[PDB]
Amino acid sequence: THSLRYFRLGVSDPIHGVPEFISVGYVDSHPITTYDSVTRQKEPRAPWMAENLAPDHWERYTQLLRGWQQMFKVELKRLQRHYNHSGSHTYQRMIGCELLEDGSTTGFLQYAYDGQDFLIFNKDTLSWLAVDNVAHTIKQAWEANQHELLYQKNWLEEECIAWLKRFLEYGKDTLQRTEPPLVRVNRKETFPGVTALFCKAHGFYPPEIYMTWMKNGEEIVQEIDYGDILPSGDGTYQAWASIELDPLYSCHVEHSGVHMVLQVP
Amino acid sequence: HLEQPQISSTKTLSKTARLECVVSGITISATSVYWYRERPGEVIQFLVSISYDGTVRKESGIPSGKFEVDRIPETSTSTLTIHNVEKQDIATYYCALWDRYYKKLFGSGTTLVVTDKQLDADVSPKPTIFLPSIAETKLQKAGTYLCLLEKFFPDVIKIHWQEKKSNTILGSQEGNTMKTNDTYMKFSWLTVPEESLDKEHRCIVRHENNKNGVDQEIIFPP
Amino acid sequence: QKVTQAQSSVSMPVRKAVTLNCLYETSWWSYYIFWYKQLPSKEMIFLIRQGSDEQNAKSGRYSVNFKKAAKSVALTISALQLEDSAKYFCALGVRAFLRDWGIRVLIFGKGTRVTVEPRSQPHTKPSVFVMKNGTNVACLVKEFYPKDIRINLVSSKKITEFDPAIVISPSGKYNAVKLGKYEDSNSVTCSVQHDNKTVHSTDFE
Amino acid sequence: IQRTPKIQVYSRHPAENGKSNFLNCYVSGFHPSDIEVDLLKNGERIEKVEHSDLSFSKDWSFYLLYYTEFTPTEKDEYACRVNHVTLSQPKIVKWDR
Ligand SMILES: *[C@@H](C)/C=N/c1c(NC[C@H](O)[C@H](O)[C@H](O)CO)[nH]c(=O)[nH]c1=O
Ligand SMILES: *[C@@H]1O[C@H](CO)[C@@H](O)[C@H](O)[C@H]1NC(C)=O
Repeated sequence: THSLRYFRLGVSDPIHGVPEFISVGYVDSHPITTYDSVTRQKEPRAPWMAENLAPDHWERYTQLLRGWQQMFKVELKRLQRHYNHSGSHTYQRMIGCELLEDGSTTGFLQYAYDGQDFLIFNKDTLSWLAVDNVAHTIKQAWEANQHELLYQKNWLEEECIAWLKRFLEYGKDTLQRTEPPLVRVNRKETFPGVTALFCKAHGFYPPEIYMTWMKNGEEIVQEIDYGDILPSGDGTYQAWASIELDPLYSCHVEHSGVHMVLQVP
Repeated sequence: HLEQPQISSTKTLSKTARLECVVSGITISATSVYWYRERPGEVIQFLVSISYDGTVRKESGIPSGKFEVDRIPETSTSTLTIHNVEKQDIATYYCALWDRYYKKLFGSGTTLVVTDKQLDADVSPKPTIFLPSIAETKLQKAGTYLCLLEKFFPDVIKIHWQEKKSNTILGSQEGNTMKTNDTYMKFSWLTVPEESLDKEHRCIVRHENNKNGVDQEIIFPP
Repeated sequence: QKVTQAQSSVSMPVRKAVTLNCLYETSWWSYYIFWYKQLPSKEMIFLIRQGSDEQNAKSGRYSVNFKKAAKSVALTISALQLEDSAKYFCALGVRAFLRDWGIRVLIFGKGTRVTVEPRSQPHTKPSVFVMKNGTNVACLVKEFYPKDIRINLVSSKKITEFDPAIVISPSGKYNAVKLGKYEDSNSVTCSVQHDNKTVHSTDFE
Repeated sequence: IQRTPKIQVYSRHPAENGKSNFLNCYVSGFHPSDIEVDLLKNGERIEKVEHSDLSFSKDWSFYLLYYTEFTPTEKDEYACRVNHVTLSQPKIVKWDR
């Protein structure tokens, strides 16, 4: 599964963590586009993103982002006018697509206020979803301009799928599974005395990985504890799975279409 | 597609019993079959799974040598064998398989019945014809034919209301399986309008202890 | 790995909306949530699938409000129907990327029973009909609103009387049929109590 | 509504005394974006610490990663000081070998 998502941040008043408007785009997990209120220009985030794209594309979306930054300040003042909130708050936006490996189309557009679902868009009905009485007023304000809502629906359907398919071809270092994991079992202890089998796997890409423990020929149901798929820092990922030992235990790994088996030594 | 031919399987206390599950489209040799148990007033729990290569897998809380799974390539069907059956095994068993390529398909279901002693009486469903009165067929211009079934113990029954041409009609209506002495009895009816008032409707009943092995057929004149 | 369903029985009218709150406790990073409809005829049917990293799924009338941090998978029905009267199941599955080798096991829940009652419809006059075969005699009632009916049959000598099971008719009202074993064959009369009016078997005859 | 950060201290490669590695202090699930992160070495904060850009997540929260080349030893103890709006006391998470 492949995805293209564009985020927008809107902080009311800045502190040591400047600026007010930040807009960063993503392709699955890697950043591609960079925009901030300090330097009002669209900057690349990936080495393959800087190439394959003309300077006219970077300049076109810069003026578009400069306009969206001005619109975000208006939406911030309007939110401060409707709500009783005054000071420093956050206004978020998220537009994206999820092109499935089979060919299924899924489009989405969302607006947020202080990390909470403010307004959710429904393309099939061409109307916004209000969270409360305060959200209902902005819902009616945006629902008026029919052609504006139709553009959002049209963009998510044909333009967004075409934009994501163009970026996937531009980035060969995304499609590659040329990074197999290093599954190694280690005996760990926190307090005396405790025993656990840590099936630690590192240096894998894509982040999509499956791990499980099997006692002889049966999976340990409602007992296996799982870690987090964490970024190593060198474009690779790490993950683990632990199980409480008692007086055959086998670790099963699924990555890059390869089923890895590890018996306890 | 998955389908379980057996609707109910009545087995004697502490005896071996086999449960059928036939596949459609994809072959058993390429896929993996999963087995589930739906206990009364409880959660649907996993039992045993046979992999495409041939290896068997189980769930925590199953003893070594109680359940057996086999998939014959010639017949293309999965069969579960339950050894030393107890009162705790009375549940609706379902067979599963993964659909193309996200969802998980499930069978029709087979309810298991456990008894102390063997059935020493005819547990075949006795059919009774019921024709409506002249007042209902003339004034309302729609007839209502009822079917009465009795003298059956497995209680797992399926009622179908068709015509001369085998097709399930909408509007079939049934009550509840009533318990009498040691056996069971259930009733069902069908209300047909003036359009199909001339057509001869046929009622088919599915049960384990049906005559000659094949499904039971009940005929109603128009 | 466990799936909890607090709602045991939910009664809702036709055309309205019904939300079924389901709670789950798991540890995997990538997983799936499956919703099933088990018909009273033991028919298990797939409705919708919800991925861990996926946006709130919508499959026609069915839509799931996914709460990742709260671990809630509430399923909401857009418009209620007659065929909706069935047991609902909440399942938990893994997200693997290989062949379906015997390990992808679904963790189910307690279940939620849904009994859809008929919508706001006007009162209809009940029509009483009779039918018999030897010892067993049956009485049929069609098109009446609401469910409140005190159906009775007068007999000279009764052996056993069976309780009447009420079923919803597709016309937009209720339908009830009562029966029992009687010694008499040519003498059977019925009296009903619906909408403060009494209708006899001789009224239509 | 407010959100507390989930701090995770680990290494890029498996732990081995002698060979150079990278110290990682991964923070996630926090709201708002304003945060102060300093990588600690036996109590004293490291002057030069490289860090990733303020990354966005689907659940409206944010996540960051701090990396610096370090030589692991059995005597030296490592950690990272995190300061957020939700944290009334600046939470210090100790790194385990
Ligand atoms: C350069 C390609 C950056 N684009 C960008 C976008 N782009 C998506 C779309 O054109 C935009 O959201 C429209 O307003 C939708 O009506 N979105 C964003 O949030 N940030 C960006 O940097
Ligand atoms: C009465 O029922 C018997 C079966 O019990 C059937 O043989 C007979 O034809 C029925 N008669 C009528 C008139 O329904």
